[PDB]
Amino acid sequence: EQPELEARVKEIIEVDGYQFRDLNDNGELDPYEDWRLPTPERVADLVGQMSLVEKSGLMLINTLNAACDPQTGEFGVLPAQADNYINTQHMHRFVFRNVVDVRAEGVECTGTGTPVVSPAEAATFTNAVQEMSEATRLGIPSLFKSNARNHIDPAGAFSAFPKEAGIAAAALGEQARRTGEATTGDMSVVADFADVMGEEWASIGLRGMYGYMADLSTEPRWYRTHETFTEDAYLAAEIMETLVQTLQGEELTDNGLALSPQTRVALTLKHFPGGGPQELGLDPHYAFGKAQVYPAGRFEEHFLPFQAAIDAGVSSIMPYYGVPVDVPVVGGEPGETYPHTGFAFSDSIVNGLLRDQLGFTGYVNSNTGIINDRAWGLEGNTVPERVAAAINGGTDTLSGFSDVSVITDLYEADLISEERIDLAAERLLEPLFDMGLFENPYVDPDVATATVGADDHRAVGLDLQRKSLVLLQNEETDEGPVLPLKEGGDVYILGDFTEETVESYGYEVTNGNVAEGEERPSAAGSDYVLISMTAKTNAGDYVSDDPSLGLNPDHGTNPSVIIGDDGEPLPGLDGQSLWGAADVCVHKEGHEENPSCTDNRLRFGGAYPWESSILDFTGMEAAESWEVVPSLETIQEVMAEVEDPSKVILHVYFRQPYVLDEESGLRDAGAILAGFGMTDTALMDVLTGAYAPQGKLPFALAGTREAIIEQDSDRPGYDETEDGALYPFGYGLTYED
Ligand SMILES: O=C(O)[C@H]1O[C@@H](Oc2ccc([N+](=O)[O-])cc2)[C@H](O)[C@@H](O)[C@@H]1O
Ligand SMILES: [Zn+2]
Ligand SMILES: [Zn+2]
Ligand SMILES: [Zn+2]
Ligand SMILES: [Zn+2]
Ligand SMILES: [Zn+2]
Ligand SMILES: [Zn+2]
Ligand SMILES: [Zn+2]
Ligand SMILES: [Zn+2]
Ligand SMILES: [Zn+2]
Ligand SMILES: [Zn+2]
Ligand SMILES: [Zn+2]
Ligand SMILES: [Zn+2]
Repeated sequence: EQPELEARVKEIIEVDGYQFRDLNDNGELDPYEDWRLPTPERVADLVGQMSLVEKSGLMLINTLNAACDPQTGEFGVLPAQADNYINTQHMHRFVFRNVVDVRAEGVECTGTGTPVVSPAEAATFTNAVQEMSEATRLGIPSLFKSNARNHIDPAGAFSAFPKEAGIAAAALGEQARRTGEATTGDMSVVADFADVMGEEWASIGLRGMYGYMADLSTEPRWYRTHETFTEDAYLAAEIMETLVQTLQGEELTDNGLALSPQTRVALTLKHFPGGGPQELGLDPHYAFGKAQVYPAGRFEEHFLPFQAAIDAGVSSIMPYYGVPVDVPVVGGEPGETYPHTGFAFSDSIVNGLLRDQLGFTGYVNSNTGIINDRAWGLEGNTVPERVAAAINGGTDTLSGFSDVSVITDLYEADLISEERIDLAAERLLEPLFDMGLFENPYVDPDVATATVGADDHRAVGLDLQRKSLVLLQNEETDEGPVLPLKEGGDVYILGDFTEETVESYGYEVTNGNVAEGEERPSAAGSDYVLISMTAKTNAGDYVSDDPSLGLNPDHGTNPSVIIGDDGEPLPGLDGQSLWGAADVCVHKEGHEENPSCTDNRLRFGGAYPWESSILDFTGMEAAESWEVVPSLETIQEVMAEVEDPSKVILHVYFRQPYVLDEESGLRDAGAILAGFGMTDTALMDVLTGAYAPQGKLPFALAGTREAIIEQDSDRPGYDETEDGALYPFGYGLTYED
């Protein structure tokens, strides 16, 4: 019966033989402080007692990073904005964005450089924030959310696993290993990762996640494929179900939400109803990228993962910024289509589809920066108009919005009903009660130290690293198959490889990695060439209103067409405009003056929009916004210096479904592997034969740029193209002895 309580500001009070927290400091026990009652009564009693300002502060979630004290050397102190956020704007939801790791030696507190904090320091911080949260009138606790933290970047003190697609690769391979085919995967893998993730996240007081992504990799040109698990909706649905089950728990509430005091991380799945199918793979962070198009009519397939997660009881949902072009309303009259606005602002999507068609009973967390920079379809509207559109659309809380007064102003102008704010407040409080945060919101900082990156947890990560590796090609020489490596030999390395780790497996290693001026050693006479390569975008120079870039007619036009519901095409998106024209800094359609460029610098990722279909390595070499690392020119020199290319072994990281074009020569390598982020002991363990490769492609790889241009952004695979797939979904070799 009696749950554990902790209180740093308020007092505890003995009642009816049990203990309770006196969170309103009134000396008697309110129903909302009475953990014996079911959540609906505590919420109802709590909302009853809340100011108009208290209820609307819940509808904000913003960054609240740990700071350091430059005079004391202490890390994990509140920043300056904490006071204004918790006391003035009455916020209880934050995004924690610091890296968690051991700081190198000599690293002292600077100022305002979002510091790296240790596990104990991070928990110190979130405890401090809860202490200030408890200091409010009603002592409502806070929830922190964060983007993912347990994936290698080709980190911190969080246990390192491969990237999302790498986890699916491991799950497909483990199914194949034990059954024979790779369809929906073996979720024992997924559960193991999520279990390590849960304990580590909860141990530092981080109980929410902006994620995981339920999006599908159906458009290889979408830069966000790097955070996608698969292109297969049905595999996606099983991973989502498993993530929710492991991270949130399997006890649902009467309301159908997987929420309990043992819920370690409540998920806010994203990006509803599916960020994947982007026209030309252009991303709707950017004005040119507003469109989501569905040539194969797969809109329903893309939200299957969300239905799986909703049915398992996901806590929260983030709609995307995209605009669903010409998409039949689900469960609606023939001919009816969803509004040509960003999902976050379309009531038919956040209330129609999500809640009435799909049955979701939780809250809706907007994506970040919609009201000011990305209210697609509301380019003309004002900010209060945009806020009201989202809230009345069904969004309950706004990420990156920090002026509570605007919400209150809209209520006092009857632009938002009080029932609606009450309805938000209800949905936002429900998880906090169920997750036990009204009983104890604190954590032990010593225990984060023993938890984040514990040896056993990193063991699970290394296990998944080795099972994520996909072996795509393995020439059979006259001396046998290229992989596994024979013992000993001269090995040439190119690309990010730690020489000592390769060397410790018994090879004498030449390093082809040199500074830009220095003379690269030749590769001739090597027994093995280990190349580790990838492709990266370098588009920081993009500017929407530069006649050399965004408004350069020599860069083509934006074939994307979104006809607004005012009967008009949206600016820059009529089908014959310059790439930079969709940006507000060109069309100016805002109620503002001399507006700034949203798209400048392409800070979030992605190539120049006119280069987004260049996924073949030879093109990427020659492109302006693409860089092959290491240079394809260096690789080709190296693959020649060894006169048999069967001695070459390519570890490729497929950040996006890159295309090994036949002209590049990379298919001449003796073995090709797809890695999804792994340490070099993991990679060398597999290469030298200590473990055999078992992962399977969680997405298909094409062998022609042409197939990239023809494929259907909403459709998996390349089976509908003239050239087809180089490697299908679910492919992967092993060794056989
Ligand atoms: O963290 C946030 O507040 C949210 O930011 C939003 O925009 C970004 C997208 C990509 C990157 N990036 O790749 O750098 C940075 C920001 C995302 O749509 C959302 O998924 C995320 O949860
Ligand atoms: Zn009583
Ligand atoms: Zn009380
Ligand atoms: Zn409050
Ligand atoms: Zn199922
Ligand atoms: Zn787009
Ligand atoms: Zn009134
Ligand atoms: Zn443990
Ligand atoms: Zn030696
Ligand atoms: Zn020209
Ligand atoms: Zn150019
Ligand atoms: Zn496709
Ligand atoms: Zn052809």
